[PDB]
Amino acid sequence: INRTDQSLKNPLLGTEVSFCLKSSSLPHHVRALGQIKARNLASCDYYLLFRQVVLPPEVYPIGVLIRAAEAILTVIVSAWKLDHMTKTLYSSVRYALTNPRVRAQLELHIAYQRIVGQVSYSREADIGPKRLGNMSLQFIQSLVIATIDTTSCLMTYNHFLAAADTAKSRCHLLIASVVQGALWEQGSFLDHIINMIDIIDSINLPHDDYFTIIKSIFPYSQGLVMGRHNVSVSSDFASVFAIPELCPQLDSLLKKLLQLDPVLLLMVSSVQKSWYFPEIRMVDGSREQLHKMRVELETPQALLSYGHTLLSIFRAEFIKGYVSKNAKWPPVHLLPGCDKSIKNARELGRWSPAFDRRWQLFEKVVILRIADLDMDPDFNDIVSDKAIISSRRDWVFEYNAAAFWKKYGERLERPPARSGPSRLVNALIDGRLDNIPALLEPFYRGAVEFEDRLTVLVPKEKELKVKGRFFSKQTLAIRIYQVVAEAALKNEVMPYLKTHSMTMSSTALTHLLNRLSHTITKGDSFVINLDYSSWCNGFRPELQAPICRQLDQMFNCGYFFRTGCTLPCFTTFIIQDRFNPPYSLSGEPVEDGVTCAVGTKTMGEGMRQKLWTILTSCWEIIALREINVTFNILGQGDNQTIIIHKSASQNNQLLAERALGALYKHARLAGHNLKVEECWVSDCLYEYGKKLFFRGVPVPGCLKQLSRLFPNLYSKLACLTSSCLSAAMADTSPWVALATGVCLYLIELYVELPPAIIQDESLLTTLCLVGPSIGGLPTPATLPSVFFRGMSDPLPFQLALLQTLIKTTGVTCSLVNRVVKLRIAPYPDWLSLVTDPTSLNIAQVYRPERQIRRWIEEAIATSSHSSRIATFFQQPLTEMAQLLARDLSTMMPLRPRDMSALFALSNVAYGLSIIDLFQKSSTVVSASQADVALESVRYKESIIQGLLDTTEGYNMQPYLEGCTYLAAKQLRRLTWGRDLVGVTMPFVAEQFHPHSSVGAKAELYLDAIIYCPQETLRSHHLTTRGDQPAANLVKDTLVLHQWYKVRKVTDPHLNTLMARFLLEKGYTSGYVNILSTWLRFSSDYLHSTIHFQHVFTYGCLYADSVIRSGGVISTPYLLSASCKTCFEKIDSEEFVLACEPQYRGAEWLI
Amino acid sequence: ILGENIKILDRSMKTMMETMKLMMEKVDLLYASTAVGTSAPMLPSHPAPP
Amino acid sequence: ILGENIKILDRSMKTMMETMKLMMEKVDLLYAST
Amino acid sequence: ILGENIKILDRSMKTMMETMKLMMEKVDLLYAST
Amino acid sequence: ILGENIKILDRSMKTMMETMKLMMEKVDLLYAST
Ligand SMILES: [Zn+2]
Repeated sequence: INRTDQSLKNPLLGTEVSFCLKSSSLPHHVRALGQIKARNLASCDYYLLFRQVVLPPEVYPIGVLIRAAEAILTVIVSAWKLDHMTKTLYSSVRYALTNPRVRAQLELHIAYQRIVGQVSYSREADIGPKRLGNMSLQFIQSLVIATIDTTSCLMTYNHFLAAADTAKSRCHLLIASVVQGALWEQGSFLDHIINMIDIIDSINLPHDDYFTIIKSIFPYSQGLVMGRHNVSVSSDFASVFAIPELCPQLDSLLKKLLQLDPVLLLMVSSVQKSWYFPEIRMVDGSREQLHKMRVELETPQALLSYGHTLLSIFRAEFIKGYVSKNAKWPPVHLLPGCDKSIKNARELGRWSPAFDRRWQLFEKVVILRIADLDMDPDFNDIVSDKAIISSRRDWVFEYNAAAFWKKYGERLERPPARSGPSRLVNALIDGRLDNIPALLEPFYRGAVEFEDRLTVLVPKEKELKVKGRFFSKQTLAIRIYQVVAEAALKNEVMPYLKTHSMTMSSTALTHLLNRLSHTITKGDSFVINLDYSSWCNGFRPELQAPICRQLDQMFNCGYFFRTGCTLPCFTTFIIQDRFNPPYSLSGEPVEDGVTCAVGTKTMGEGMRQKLWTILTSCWEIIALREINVTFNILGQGDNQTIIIHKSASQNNQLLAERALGALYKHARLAGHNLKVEECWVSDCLYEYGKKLFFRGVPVPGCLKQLSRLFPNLYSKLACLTSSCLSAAMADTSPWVALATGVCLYLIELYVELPPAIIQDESLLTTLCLVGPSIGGLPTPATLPSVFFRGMSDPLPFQLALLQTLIKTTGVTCSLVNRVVKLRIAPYPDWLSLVTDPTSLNIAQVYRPERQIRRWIEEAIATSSHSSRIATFFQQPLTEMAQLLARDLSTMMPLRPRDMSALFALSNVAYGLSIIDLFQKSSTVVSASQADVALESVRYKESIIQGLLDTTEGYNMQPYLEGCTYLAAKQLRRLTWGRDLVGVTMPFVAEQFHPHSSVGAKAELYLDAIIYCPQETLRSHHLTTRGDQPAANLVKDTLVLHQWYKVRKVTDPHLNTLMARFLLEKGYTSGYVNILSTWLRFSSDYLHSTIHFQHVFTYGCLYADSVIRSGGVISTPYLLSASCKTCFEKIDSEEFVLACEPQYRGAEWLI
Repeated sequence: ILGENIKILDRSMKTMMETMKLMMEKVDLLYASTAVGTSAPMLPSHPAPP
Repeated sequence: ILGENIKILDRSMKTMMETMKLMMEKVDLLYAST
Repeated sequence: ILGENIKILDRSMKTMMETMKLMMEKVDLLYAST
Repeated sequence: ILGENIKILDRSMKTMMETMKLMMEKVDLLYAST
């Protein structure tokens, strides 16, 4: 199989191209050179060629897609009862799909996708010419020939994938931009997007300059917004970048966007993947990487002194946290000359405030053992996909034999097969990871075995850095050492760092973020945003050796941290340039400074992530404390936000200047030179979690997120739905996300399915409206969670959508049956219900694979040759899970919402989670397979055949007439024959019916929820805030038991099951919130938990809709109750388990 | 007073421990610094787990 | 246990006994470079 | 009747401490002078 | 049975007197080297 990837997932490399142009003598070279024109472009200039691709206008008949999208959105809105905005939504979609430029981009995306599909996973290796507009593609092995008229560019399949992904991202960007503009106060801004596209595509500067511009677009936009809307602190961030010099047109366009709306500028400027990715200059990039891993900014002696200072502050913070959490000092030994205050504080077991500014006093305090190193990592970390190298002897397997032979003139002594696994999961299966304490024993001593001292650096894909950034894949032993050290740091010491502890407790985190949002606008809390660039290639052994020693003594693991603290100096580093291999002298790499480097001062990116965080927090606390300013360090990565509170003595400007100077000075004494462009101060803009915040209100990522095993239609649609759901969870409007997702879903269906299905508007609509809940492809339509935050039953919503479709459009019920094609399972499958309470017992035909759990489990049980796995799978976990599910399926008031709860706190749930981790590893599933190429072809054929069928599944007439609540309960009764109760949640739309009170009649006043607006709302109000209002499975089980007893649920059988669950463990005895702060609640309810929150969200969504539809509210509006049958009284009688439990227990897990 | 005269020995031990650890830090870094670019072996710096 | 706390002290010293020795070898072979 | 045989090692301990410090400065100043 | 325990400790201490002076010259002649 050739050309496996269907999307850009690897860095763009050229060394292969250069090797094939001049070197190499394989048969494919003759064919390749034959099909190269005189004007052969370089691979580094591939984007200069794909920009010229033009397709004939309106080649794909996508009008059916337009009509289907219109109908789908109309149906969704009508179901939601927001009939005053369907006009806006479907008009926007039609305009988006009818624009000339937008349609051209969409057609280009479709052509790219079809060309990719026709060649990926092809056993053939010389696919003939393929026409793409004026280009004539041609594939050879993993190389591509692209010709337009006379110029050609010998590429790699990765380059073509990058071009295809660029076209796809531009399609997404344009569609989302039009839809978003249709729903804003300020009109369509699509023209600016098109203008930016044309301007950037018109850039003819060299490779490096063009990609510098593209990289700088976003930070320069931040600087532009910042320099205009700072009130307290100054700003010069925009000055550093050279955009206004290199590309004046882009600068003028960006300034125009800023003038229009800063939020819009941050919106559009955030796109960074919709522009062709660079080709890493591997020679220079690797040379720079290796040099940066061996440079000494600071003298080692000064670094060691500062390391001692950092050790002092680390001791201070740890002791403070330990005291605050246990009201007693940890075991410490006081050195001679210790200060009297320290003695008194230790004796009294308290923490005097004076220490906060006197960390130096802790230089005489040594912390003794407080825990033991957990040299037994849990499966959550071992079972992963991070590629690893088995040992040194496998280094020869990361290069091409032909390239090595040509470059040096000598063969490569590659053994017949790799001596060991290629990934962590394979290592675990093979039994390597069963005596970890012995595996890490060399680290304890301090002499890592020579066989485990090699590191391979890998370039990072989809990064706009021509020089490139490398992350490191490392030997199995070093990888396990890292895992153990990271777990220990994150579990035993990091929670005790008082100042740093308040950045991981979500409660404190959320409270701090809310306070920052409330105070940023008032001009009393500005933020400093440091973004280290050399952080990864930073820390030297000297700086961290003292803290490494203190940790070693703290965990009683002799020299376990110091060994990795000084390891890089004894390690061999190589660059995976598959066609630029290093020389091999005696079976080992030879240092040359470009491809190989034996011994460096740091272990590179990824390694010691947490320790570096601790050190950074330490020196930041030092820098800020000495100037006596309140601070709230907030950050985890190389970019950190420092929140500084106003001081009554001096204005924010002087405070910011002093803080920045101190940070410069102290980062200077760490070998972490901090430059101007990496730090900026602002009182209007700040960033956290890769998510901007302008004047407190978040900047939606509509244009960015919506622009984001073997492949299959189901997998692609699921990824689309998940991305759109994440965007909706962000500050993106639910309507923007929903419309964009509908458009994208229709495009995706158009790419795959044959014309017969596509040109069937009614069928296409029905397909888009049949969600997975009733059995069908994932769709953005059927998603109640888009508009809500809590758990919600999707079934009533799906039935409501189908009912509305039937009532409104010309689709007949027989067609719905044809598409839905209901197929009740022959026998109950209790495990599926337990692991997903709100699902019907139906055959999920479109699912990529069903019952595969036993296949993976069975494959793991055999062909293992391990010990941990053997004890982990003594008897089939799937069979026991089914047993437990059946056991829990004997509650006379069968309430799956609790069956899932009970099943959750059992060892079998953890075992199924581990199996899920195993299958998630694409290596395990491929190992289980016993190719995938035919599997996809068969899969595509089956679905294409399935819906082309004209067979019926089950007469749905009785299930699409009444309340979706009652209908859903009837459906569950039918599909399990047990009158399932306790999980159906009504649909807010049918439960109520919004009414404006302008025309309200006395009949409507009897019962409803009223919404009182303080003043008339407007589009401006939608973006400005107002004023109106392990063993832990034992504690959760205990609180569940306390919950039951408090409610007086005391059942002998349930008690026995719960006690068994205990003894097997060992124990024995925000989108709309801004408007929400603009209205007032109403508790004047008669009947009606969490569901009420959904009603409130719907009520305020009505106002959002009427405002966004060019309307205004003059009087309070009510929410009458329309469907009475959608109301019920719940008693929750008891969990009468009936038949006695038979699960027993595992006792092997944990 | 049979134990107080012993605790001061322990503190004397712990004081030496820091002395040894500082020696190790310095010596370890000297050797590591000269080991860059050479095939110098990675000598152990701690006897063994008990 | 009055004698155990000193018993543990012994082997704690024994760790130093060779902890230097392994430093002695590395320092000694450092001379051979010069 | 046994404390008399332990006061003679602590007095020697101090004598062995002063040597340890007496060489501490010697070793440290050697690192800086490099 | 402490008397034997003391003596074994005492000899181990005597292993510190000669070992150090067996490396005092070694480490200090490094200064003579530089
Ligand atoms: Zn109803």
